Amino acid sequence: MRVRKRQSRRTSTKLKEGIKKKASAHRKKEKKMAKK
Amino acid sequence: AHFKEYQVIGRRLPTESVPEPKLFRMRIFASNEVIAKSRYWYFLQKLHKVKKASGEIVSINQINEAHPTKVKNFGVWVRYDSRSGTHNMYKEIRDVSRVAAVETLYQDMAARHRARFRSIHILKVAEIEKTADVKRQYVKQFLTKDLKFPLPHRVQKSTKTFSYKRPSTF
Amino acid sequence: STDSIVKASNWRLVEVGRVVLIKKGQSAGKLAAIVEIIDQKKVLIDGPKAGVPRQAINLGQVVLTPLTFALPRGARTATVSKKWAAAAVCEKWAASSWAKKIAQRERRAALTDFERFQVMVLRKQKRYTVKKALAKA
Amino acid sequence: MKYIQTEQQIEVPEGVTVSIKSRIVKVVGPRGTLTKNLKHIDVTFTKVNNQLIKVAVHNGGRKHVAALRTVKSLVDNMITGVTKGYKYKMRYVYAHFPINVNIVEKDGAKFIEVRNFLGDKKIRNVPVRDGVTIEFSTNVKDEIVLSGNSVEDVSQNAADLQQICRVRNKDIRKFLDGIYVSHKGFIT
Amino acid sequence: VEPVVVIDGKGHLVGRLASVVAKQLLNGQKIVVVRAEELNISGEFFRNKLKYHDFLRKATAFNKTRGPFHFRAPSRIFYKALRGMVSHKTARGKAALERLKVFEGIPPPYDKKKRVVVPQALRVLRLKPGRKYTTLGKLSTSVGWKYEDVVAKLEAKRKVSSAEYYAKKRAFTKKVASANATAAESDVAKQLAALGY
Amino acid sequence: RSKRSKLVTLAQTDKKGRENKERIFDEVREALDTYRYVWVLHLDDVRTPVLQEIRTSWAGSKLIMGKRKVLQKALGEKREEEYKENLYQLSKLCSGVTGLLFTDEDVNTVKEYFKSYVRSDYSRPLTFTIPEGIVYSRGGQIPAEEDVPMIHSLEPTMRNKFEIPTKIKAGKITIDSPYLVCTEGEKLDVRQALILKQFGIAASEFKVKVSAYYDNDSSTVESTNIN
RNA sequence: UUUGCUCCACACAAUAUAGAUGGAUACGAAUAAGGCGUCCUUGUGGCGUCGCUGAACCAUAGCAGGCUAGCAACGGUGCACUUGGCGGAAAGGCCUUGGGUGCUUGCUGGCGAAUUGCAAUGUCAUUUUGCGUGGGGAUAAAUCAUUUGUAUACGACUUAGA
RNA sequence: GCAGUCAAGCGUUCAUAGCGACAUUGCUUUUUGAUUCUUCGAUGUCGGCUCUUCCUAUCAUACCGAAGCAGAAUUCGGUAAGCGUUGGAUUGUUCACCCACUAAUAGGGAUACCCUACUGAU
RNA sequence: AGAACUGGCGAUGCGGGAUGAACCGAACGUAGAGUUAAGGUGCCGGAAUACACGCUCAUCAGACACCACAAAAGGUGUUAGUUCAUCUAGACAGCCGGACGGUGGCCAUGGAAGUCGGAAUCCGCUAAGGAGUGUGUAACAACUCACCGGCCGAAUGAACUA
RNA sequence: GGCCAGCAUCAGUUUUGGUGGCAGGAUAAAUCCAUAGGAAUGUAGCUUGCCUCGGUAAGUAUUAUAGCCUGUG
Repeated sequence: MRVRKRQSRRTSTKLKEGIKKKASAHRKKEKKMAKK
Repeated sequence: AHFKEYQVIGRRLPTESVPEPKLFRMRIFASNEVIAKSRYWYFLQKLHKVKKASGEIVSINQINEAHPTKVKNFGVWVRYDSRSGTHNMYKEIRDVSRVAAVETLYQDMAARHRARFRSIHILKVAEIEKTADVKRQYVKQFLTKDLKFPLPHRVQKSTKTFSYKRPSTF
Repeated sequence: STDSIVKASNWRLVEVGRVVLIKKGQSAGKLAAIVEIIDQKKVLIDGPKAGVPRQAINLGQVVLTPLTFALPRGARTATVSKKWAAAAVCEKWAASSWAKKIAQRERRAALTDFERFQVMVLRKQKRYTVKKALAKA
Repeated sequence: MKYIQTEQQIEVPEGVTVSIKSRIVKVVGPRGTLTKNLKHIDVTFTKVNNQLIKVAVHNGGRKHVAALRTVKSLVDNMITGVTKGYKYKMRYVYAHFPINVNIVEKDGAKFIEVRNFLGDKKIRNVPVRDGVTIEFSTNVKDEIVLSGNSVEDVSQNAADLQQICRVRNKDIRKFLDGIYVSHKGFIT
Repeated sequence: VEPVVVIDGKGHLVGRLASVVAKQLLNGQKIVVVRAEELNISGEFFRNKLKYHDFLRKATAFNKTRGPFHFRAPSRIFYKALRGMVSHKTARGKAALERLKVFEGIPPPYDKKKRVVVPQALRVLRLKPGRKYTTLGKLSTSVGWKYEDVVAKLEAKRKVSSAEYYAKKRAFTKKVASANATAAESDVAKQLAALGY
Repeated sequence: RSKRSKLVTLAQTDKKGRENKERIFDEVREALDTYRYVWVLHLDDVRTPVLQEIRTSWAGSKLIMGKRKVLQKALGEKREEEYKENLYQLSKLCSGVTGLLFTDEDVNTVKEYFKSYVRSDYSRPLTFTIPEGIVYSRGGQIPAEEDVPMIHSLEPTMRNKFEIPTKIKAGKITIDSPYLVCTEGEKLDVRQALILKQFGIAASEFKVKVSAYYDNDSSTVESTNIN
């Protein structure tokens, strides 16, 4: 048939090392909420 | 690594008006003496409020098992802290010595629950001398008498790259 | 012609008293016998008459044979050497072709080049004889 | 969990023979001959004597074992095809429009022709397979009889025609007509 | 060790054959491959067909006459998944693949010649039993190799002529083996028996 | 995973447990010492109102039923263990479904009463058929005027498991050809038993049989082998 | 347009190797199965035997392989001839008859090796081409220009003309 | 949206220190289709064509399942992107919304001789 | 974005991260030999298709921490478990039978009898049998399991976790 | 007495093999030898049901016509 698009696992940089850089900040938020 | 068994006995402190706190021992599994000592303090802190500065070793003894030749169907109780919170276990093994048994067990937990050695407390390891106290099947099926089974389809391994024979198993 | 002829599937199945050959370690091509299975992959062995000490092993470091004799599980080394002497397995191994091949490669490697020269000239002497055995009959 | 081995048994009467090279099986007996290929499923057989035979698996998983009982179910059906042979039966029913039913042998193909489905002009052929025979029914009105030794062949052929006479674009709650099976039994 | 090596691609695995073939090339053993339509791949037919279609849809957006060639035939598949393993863009690559000659069936002169295999790539060894695979001849036939019924026929001709050869060779080696057996139990033979021959 | 999901209900009924098993195991031995005789009655196919009838008939006697090995629990199988002496021999012979009777009036009235007591139940006997016409509640055993047609819902079942040819016109059910349902002098197929159930034909004779008896003061086994 | 073009051998020259330096040594088919010898009821037959790597098989001694002597056996092998086969998938090779022709390390003898000075790849093969060799073999197209026009941006494609 | 109920579970241990899964109840502009012509600061520059390809989450065309399907046609849903989706009326303005056809008239995205690409040629 | 300590950058090369403003390692003369770091050893690519225990088979499998992550949950795919339960005084699957009365229980109705429906919902015998889960008649009727016993004999079920 | 090389012995750095002597731990545990007891995935022997006349199934049987385990030395 017309077998559909395959989405990558390439480098494609946003996600990866910069977003859960912020999610390390989310672990900071976890510490901030654990006080309550 | 290639594990070993270790006796470790520790003594809280020589102190005045409490000389010789009573004693504290453990049966400990490790590759060398140091990891045994560290696991010993790690579990010994958990039992009561003492520290390495408020702790001291009496002595240790390496433990060579008594009967290497003897097959011994072991059964072992374990607690561990997974990705999620903690829980307990009982398992059943047919191996030779405590050291080879637990060496297989740690690999098995490493496979089946991603168990790294840090988060896994050996509660107890034991021998099951009689039958009729084994519960599992993946040990039980090796124990009937006149037991035989084949090894079909041996994957040979040549060192050479080419060969001229279009090979056969057996 | 009213019966079925289904095959044997003749397989060197492992059992107590089965006999094997080790291919790496220090034992290094010595015979050995089986006292007790543990698992699919791990067994427990000894031949003292071949020389190897008692141990556990994984089956990848060993290979079986067709040979087999009678023996009970949990045995001790005096007992298995006794049964081994009863079965006379070493002479039977020597009778077999496998051990002859193994000694053949061993001698073929341990040759001296002068002995190999003798091998050359003897084969030259042989081929004329046999090639006249052919082409006449 | 690697059940170290598992086994089922195939018990067989005297007069029939069987024969198996590597996985290639044949059954010869009273009614005649059958044959099948089992090279795809990686199991092992062994005979004890002359009425009974043990399939077996060594060091197998759940799927690798679940092959086994299905093989037993295959082989008993194979044997019983040679001892009894199998018999199915259909009825070619209608409310207003009598179906025509016909065997035709063109090129030795032994096709099955049918006409007059709710007045439709189309001819619908259903072929006939090897080792399966067809009989228009004696002394039972609006009935057809099947006979053979291969359950899979006869059942596949029975399924083909009842798919080919399948109604579409319409309500089966009101419309009824269609060929189905009375039962599935042996010859004997 | 030889000048030339002649591989039968039967019961074999594409990646694991491509790998050793590449290294033996770039070390300089001229290689020919044959019977590539008897080749095999892990994974089932539908998996491999979808892997092929996802390649199939990829061409240049604007002009396909320059874009990627979706070669169909099996020898060319094996060559594709080998030139991915070597540096074809360089000259060492091109002077590797001027040592590789890939065919279907066994055309001459190689049919009279010694076919070999590679044990560390075989299906039966390097896979577990109870597991699927795909025949490359069937896959190429399913994506537009229009030739499969023909190599079948020529394989038949080669098979029958080789069996007729094998009869002769079996009879002759029976004769010489009987002769050498009669040559046995003679001291000229017993010395060789002492010295391992 | 990949299990056969055991189907669950929300019925107000509850399961039996082991309390009933221990209860009957106690009550058997309770009947043992108080009553004099212990009779064994071999009976496999029994009816609920019939058992109600025979229960209310003999209040002087006590009839009890239960699992075989639970009765062996109560009485004790071996001579080495049993409630009282000379019962282990009777423990062996009881093979099938058996109901235990405890009498204290007479040994002969018990054995003769049930040989006198005979009823008509299903075979599970003569032959029967249907005509090749309209079918009825009896199916031609009675006149067709007073015979009412079978209900049309169960006609597919007659086609399915009784295998009978049938086709439903307006509300009267009909067939094209007759069928002898069974023959005489042979134990019946399940289809034959079930069709005589559906017709309602208890053509088979029924006698509850006795195989042995006991008596305490004699303390001996009475072997009464009759059907 | 001076006698150019080819194929048989051969003396010399050059031009370089994606890299020779004992042998690319033939069944097929499965692998939870098979090869080989053999037997007969020819079989999905039996009996025996083998595998666990070709660490094999075949070949192999002479000055980089000489000159000679015999002994025994009818063989092996090269070279050019010769006979009849086979093979089209990219056959371009594999058989076989006949003799001729050598060598034989199958066994035993005699002669010579030096001096490259302790080793220095110590040059042995094979691609292509050329000029000379003396012996056979055959002695044409195309393009342009011109003309047509089924074609036509210019080229081209198609035609015709002794 | 807000506020409860129901409450699988969680909490050095936990109802009740407290959260919380899914449903349910609260009117939120009118219980008998009577209507009400409610477009209430659209503050941005694109708008409208020539015209190519791609995505499907399909509007018809395929094949199918279930639906009170007696039929015709319709209501939904599934695989489906192979092929197709119009002529007019109205504003600088895309905002706004009709007539009729057809099987339907689905939604979206993407100076110029110079070297490149494309169409063609020795 | 509001504040404060420390570190990396900016001036700063190099090995790895396939490539990089921020990651790991490590700071520089020119050179030779050696050994390692972080990362890796199917091939591109120097280095093992090393050994060993398990798991997984994806109609887009997955292949690295922070350098494209989602849970809640759903899943008759597979594995290891915990806790409850039953069991040769017979576990579960499967076959057969039993599965009774006042009872067709109460009004409801034109008809409603175990099931169009609301209230209730019990007791005798019982091994067991509810004022009765579904099948379905306008009503009834008939059938099945849930509840029990037989014939076969070894383990098996439920919930939860990862 | 310029250029390129080789051989031996020694020096520095470094790599890789085989072999020898020693101390330790439970003065290794083990194996092995003697020794008491026990049980079975029950050995001989005995007993039973058939039955191809041994071959199963139980029941016995603790070394016997095999042996094993624990404990001590």
